[PDB]
This record gives sequence, C-alpha cells and structure tokens, in this order.
Amino acid sequence: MTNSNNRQSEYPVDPLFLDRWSPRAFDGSPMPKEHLLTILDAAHWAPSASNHQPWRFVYAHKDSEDWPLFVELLMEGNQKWAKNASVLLFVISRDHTISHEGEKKPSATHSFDAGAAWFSLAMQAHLLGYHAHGMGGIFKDRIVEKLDIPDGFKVEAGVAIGTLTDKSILPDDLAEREVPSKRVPLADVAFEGRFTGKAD
Amino acid sequence: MTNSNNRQSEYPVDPLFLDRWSPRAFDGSPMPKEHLLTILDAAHWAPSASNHQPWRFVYAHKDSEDWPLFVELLMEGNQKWAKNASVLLFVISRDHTISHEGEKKPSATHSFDAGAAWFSLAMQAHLLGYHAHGMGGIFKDRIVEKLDIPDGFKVEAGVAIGTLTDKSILPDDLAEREVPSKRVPLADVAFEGRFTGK
Ligand SMILES: Cc1cc2nc3c(=O)[nH]c(=O)nc-3n(C[C@H](O)[C@H](O)[C@H](O)COP(=O)(O)O)c2cc1C
Ligand SMILES: Cc1cc2nc3c(=O)[nH]c(=O)nc-3n(C[C@H](O)[C@H](O)[C@H](O)COP(=O)(O)O)c2cc1C
Repeated sequence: MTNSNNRQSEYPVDPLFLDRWSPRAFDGSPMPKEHLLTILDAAHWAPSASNHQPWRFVYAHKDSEDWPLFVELLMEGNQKWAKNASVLLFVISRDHTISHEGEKKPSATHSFDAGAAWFSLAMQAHLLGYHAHGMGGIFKDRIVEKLDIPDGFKVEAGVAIGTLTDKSILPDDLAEREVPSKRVPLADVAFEGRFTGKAD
Repeated sequence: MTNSNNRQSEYPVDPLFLDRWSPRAFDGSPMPKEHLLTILDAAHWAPSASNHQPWRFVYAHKDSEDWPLFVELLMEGNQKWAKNASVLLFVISRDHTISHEGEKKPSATHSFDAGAAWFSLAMQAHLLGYHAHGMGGIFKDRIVEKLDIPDGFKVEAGVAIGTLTDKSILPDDLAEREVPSKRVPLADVAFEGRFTGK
C-alpha cells in the first residue's frame, strides 16, 4: 500500500490522493492571478452529463475590493480561518438545462457534476502547491442575493484556497484538528455484485 | 496553455485534466481485481462534508455472474458499447445521516460529494492506463430493486471502465463521437467578484 501525508491506503493509490487535504492554517499571501485561472481551468475540464458543464465559479482574491463581502458570506466559525486564505470562491451549478428557446428541464446530475469540477479544482490547486478547503457553513441565500446569482442556479459550496502555514496561527481547537483526516475501510463502501453494506 | 489529447487549454493546466476522457470503444479484457480496488480506494479518499463519506460503489467484472444483470440495467444506447468494458459499477450516495438518538437528517451535499469521489475514480483509472465513462442513461429504480439498495440511498451514475481499443468496432454515430470533447471558454463559467454570466 501507499504511505503519504500521515495516511495509509489499503491499495497502491497515487500518492496525490492522500497528499490532497483540507487544512485551515493559511498564510494570507496573494496568489498569482494566472494560478487561480489555471485552477478553475482544470475544474472546467471535468466531465458532466451531456457535456452540459453546469458548474459556475464566483471568486475573489485577498486583494479584491469585495474580499470582505466574500468573508462575511461564510459563517462565523469558518470566517475565523478562511479570512486568511488567498482566494475565496463559491461553486455554483445550474439546476436545469435551458434550450435555445429558453425552455427549462430539471437536471438530474448538476450537483454531482459540480462535485467532479470541485475535486478537479482541489487537485489542480494541490498540484500548484496550494490547498483548497470546501465549506458548507455559508449563507447560501445571502450569497445568491449579494453575488447576483440568477434563478435556477444553486450554491453548492464555498472554497478557500491558499498556502499552508504553521498551525500555531490557529486557535487551539482548530490547531488540534490540523491533521489529515482518515477514511472508513474500502470494504465499507465498495461492494461486489450487490449492495452488501449496512443501511446505517 | 496546454496541448494534449487533441484538446487545448487556455491556461497551463496539468495535462492529466486534458488526457482524462470518456471513450466508448473498450477491448473486453479482464481488469485485475487489485486494479479496480486501487481505483475505488482513490475514490473513497475524496473530500466530503463533515467527512461523512456518503458514496457507495456496487461493481461487477466482465467475468462476473452478475455481468448480464449489470449490462441490462443500462439503457440500450449505453449497452451497445458499455457491454464491452472490463468493469461496470454504480455510484450511489447516502442522502441522510442519523443521530445517536435516531433522528434522520437530510444531507445537503451528498450528490456533490459523490461527484468528487467519481472524478477521483476516473482519475485513478486514467493513471493506471484505463478510461472510465460515466452514464446517466440507466434504469435507476430497477438498479435500486436488483442490487438491493436500501432506502435513503440515491443512484447517481453508472460507470464503465476499461482499456481503449480502435474506434472501428463502434457504429458510425459513436465512431464520430470517439474523440475528446471540448469545453466552453473559462470566462463563460468563471466570474470574478459577482455572477456575470449568461
Ligand atoms: C462540501 C463540503 C463542505 C465542507 N464544509 C466545511 C465547513 O463548512 N467547515 C470546515 O471546516 N470544513 C468543511 N469541509 C471540509 C471537510 O470536512 C473535509 O474535506 C473532510 O473532512 C475530508 O478531509 P480532507 O479534505 O482533508 O481529505 C467541507 C467539505 C466538503 C467537500
Ligand atoms: C453523470 C454523467 C452522465 C453521463 N451519461 C452518459 C450517458 O448516459 N451516455 C454516454 O455515452 N455518456 C455519458 N456521460 C459522458 C459525458 O457526455 C462526458 O463525460 C462529457 O461529454 C465530457 O467528456 P469527457 O468525459 O470525455 O471529457 C455521462 C457523464 C456524466 C459525468
């Protein structure tokens, strides 16, 4: 198996899958504009049903006139550490398809497909030497109103991206959590032939 | 800017993001059991809200007693080509959690998180020299029934995984589509400061 990033996999996974993680101690430095565009470019190369590409990204750099708005759209707990990230953005998805004639049909996969784009985002960030950190502790209705998100678009998650620094900058409770998370055994989620896992 | 796999990126992305794609011409060869486990192990390392890990994967190898069933759970247009993949599986997500005291709570991010696991699956497949192909043209209610999926678990997608072969094996309409797909300009989906698209 693989040993990497204080994690051990049961099978020889690429170390990239263990090395990608979501810390909270960010150094508050500026990220080059092209680096963020590369990250979002990788994200937008994700697969999606019918190649509909339902994801959207609304982003702000730490030097933005709207940085404080992006910070205050997160819940207080997340603000405490995410305010020191280099970039904040929201991952959004179109919850329908719309035709040339403006006819709307509910999308069965838009959130799923947005998640693929988000992993791609996190992976590209990782590859450039950054860490991305997903957030659901966010004010979704305020995001929609303040960021002019049109009807039929869903806020999936916030994302903080930055350069990792020493945990000492964190309050003690977060510093204690600054360690890569573990996973359940593969056999608890991967079943041959039929669903053999417990329902709970 | 990056050029790879008959695709061109606007920004210098890792060529892995361009090289990963979803062909339909598969060679029907057996995939080693450990290779599929490595793929799903990568998938299960995805991030998820609260580290709930809501994904499940139900899989069969082409050599399987279950293969005919797995093939028949795909719509006909998918069967035509996916029946020649090495592995077929369904990505499933748990739509809820339950407290110590028994209170069921809907999960807001379970499909989104499953999607992250699916990209991870597809990327690890790619890195081992295979190709994964996602499928929504599937019989979900029949999948739930036949594969004994419990209540509160959602079928997200089918996935075919295998080893690419010459497109000549495909019917013409699919042969024409056996090329790496394109994307909208980045600026059409990435907006600074405010949502400005459409
Ligand atoms: C959609 C989603 C929402 C998340 N929301 C939060 C959050 O609001 N606050 C937080 O500290 N972490 C949040 N996370 C981080 C997860 O807890 C983390 O990704 C998970 O524990 C796995 O750890 P890893 O990403 O380091 O592998 C979220 C992750 C996902 C993908
Ligand atoms: C959830 C989803 C559902 C899909 N359903 C089908 C389908 O049923 N039939 C098919 O041939 N391809 C299907 N695909 C393939 C997509 O059309 C394909 O991933 C997209 O055009 C982008 O191409 P790429 O993955 O080669 O980069 C599906 C993909 C996604 C992720």
